[PDB]
Amino acid sequence: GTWTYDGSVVAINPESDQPDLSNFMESGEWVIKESRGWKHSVTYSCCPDTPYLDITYHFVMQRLPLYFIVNVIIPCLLFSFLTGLVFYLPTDSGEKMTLSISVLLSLTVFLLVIVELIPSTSSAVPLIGKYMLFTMVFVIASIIIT
Amino acid sequence: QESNNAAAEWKYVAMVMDHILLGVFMLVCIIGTLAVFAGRLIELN
Amino acid sequence: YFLPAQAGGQKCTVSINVLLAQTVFLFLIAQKIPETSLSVPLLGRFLIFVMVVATLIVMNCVIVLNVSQRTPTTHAMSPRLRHVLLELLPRL
Amino acid sequence: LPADSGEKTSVAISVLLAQSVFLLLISKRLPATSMAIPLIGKFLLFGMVL
Amino acid sequence: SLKYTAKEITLSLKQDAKENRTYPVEWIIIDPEGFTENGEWEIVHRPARV
Amino acid sequence: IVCHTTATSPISAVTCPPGENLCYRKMWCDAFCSSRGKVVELGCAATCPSKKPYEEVTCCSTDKCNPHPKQRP
Ligand SMILES: *[C@@H]1O[C@H](CO)[C@@H](O[C@@H]2O[C@H](CO)[C@@H](O[C@@H]3O[C@H](CO[C@H]4O[C@H](CO[C@H]5O[C@H](CO)[C@@H](O)[C@H](O)[C@@H]5O)[C@@H](O)[C@H](O[C@H]5O[C@H](CO)[C@@H](O)[C@H](O)[C@@H]5O)[C@@H]4O)[C@@H](O)[C@H](O[C@H]4O[C@H](CO)[C@@H](O)[C@H](O)[C@@H]4O)[C@@H]3O)[C@H](O)[C@H]2NC(C)=O)[C@H](O)[C@H]1NC(C)=O
Repeated sequence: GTWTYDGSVVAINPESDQPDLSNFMESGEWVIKESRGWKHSVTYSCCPDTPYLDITYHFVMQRLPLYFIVNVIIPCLLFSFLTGLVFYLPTDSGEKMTLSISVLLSLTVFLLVIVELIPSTSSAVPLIGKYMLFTMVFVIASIIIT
Repeated sequence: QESNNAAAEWKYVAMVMDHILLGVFMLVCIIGTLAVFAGRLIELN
Repeated sequence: YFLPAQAGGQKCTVSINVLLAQTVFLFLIAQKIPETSLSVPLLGRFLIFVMVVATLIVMNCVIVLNVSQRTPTTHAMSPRLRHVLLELLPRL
Repeated sequence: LPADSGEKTSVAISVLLAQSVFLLLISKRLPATSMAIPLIGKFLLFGMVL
Repeated sequence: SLKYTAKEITLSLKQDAKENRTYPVEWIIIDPEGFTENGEWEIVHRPARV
Repeated sequence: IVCHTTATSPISAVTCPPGENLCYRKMWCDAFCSSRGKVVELGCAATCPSKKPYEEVTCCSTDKCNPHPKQRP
């Protein structure tokens, strides 16, 4: 919007209902599902005759999940799978504790990489963060029961 | 031999616990994996 | 597979710690690969294949230890599997 | 954990390694001031001592 | 102000008015509707002083 | 009923569409309350509108009962 000019002095109108994407370079991470432009006029209790104008353009972007699926979800699933195997591994082998503890170590080393990728926005827990917490608690319980 | 049988009792108990826990933990793993991603994959499709 | 499935053997130790090493490499590799999602790098495909194979080897080591550590006080040996493993396989 | 398992030191030393990893992670997120030890830093130090 | 000092310019907080009575605006102004709250920090107080 | 509306520019008195009768005025502050005062919304509705914690809402059935604060009823 115009910073200083108000709608009684300068009026802005959208050239088209949607942003021009005809030159848009395709992103390797996001797909723009939808875009639209809206003109908003707002009137304030000081001044009935001086509406203030803005145009808001918004893009609905959906992430391409392949990178996180391959580099994050798959190794977490693999570590989760191995956690159950300790209960089939006999006690007389002595490998139970080494197995579970090394799975925990690998999971913690992987958390060291995951915490920097997960957004630090503390409004809500990410789904991948909940999955990580599940995997961690699962390993801890497996070790205790072992 | 009596003491060895008494120890083998505990060892068999531990083996049965292991065999139960293996299935329990695999079921918990698969259910936990489903419970997070299933909803969002349904919404995606 | 050449480590004895016997007391003092370290089959699972080796397999799990090699998997941990591969996870450290995954940390190292993830610093170099770009974050785009259009395709999976050849190095990334090899890394994931290696990790999957390593987990399969861990499972096989666990299975072999579970077989070797059995005792007559706990398991009744199946005669079919006995004949297959001890006679049919050498005859194959 | 029974002594006959031969794994008692392994658990403790691996937990010490994990605490070292967490100390590596956290220490990169805060300025190296000398006014006080951060609460999580106090917890890490106490846990490593134990 | 670095170019002008208290002899040259007198700073003061903005005065507003309500019910024909003026009051000084002794706080940081924040939009209750359009302020996107930060992801990690909640503003508890926001005074202003001359 | 006839109510003031902010849908038109400028605010004008418009007869409610059938099925809506109540006039209402909604006012809330924004970043420009430093000089411009509260935002104003005027319209007609079938029921008294909901209010956010920071939004003042008033509802009345009479004609022209929702003037702009700078305009008399
Ligand atoms: C992603 O997020 C973005 C925000 O970041 C979000 O964007 C919102 O999108 C929705 C729709 O998807 C928008 O809702 C629409 O807003 C329109 C705003 O119009 C203004 O002007 C109207 C009068 O102008 C008319 O005539 C002129 C010229 O004649 C023309 O240029 C205009 O386009 C329009 O035709 C006015 O009526 C309207 O009213 C607003 O304010 C008054 C008083 O202030 C109040 O009474 C209203 O309730 C409203 O707040 C506004 O001033 C609006 O026209 C449009 O109306 C349609 O729907 C309503 C009911 O749904 C019907 O009555 C009407 O006939 C239309 O069909 C609709 O309300 C919203 O404004 C966007 N917000 C922002 C901030 O951009 C995206 O949706 C999100 N997308 C996702 C999640 O996918």
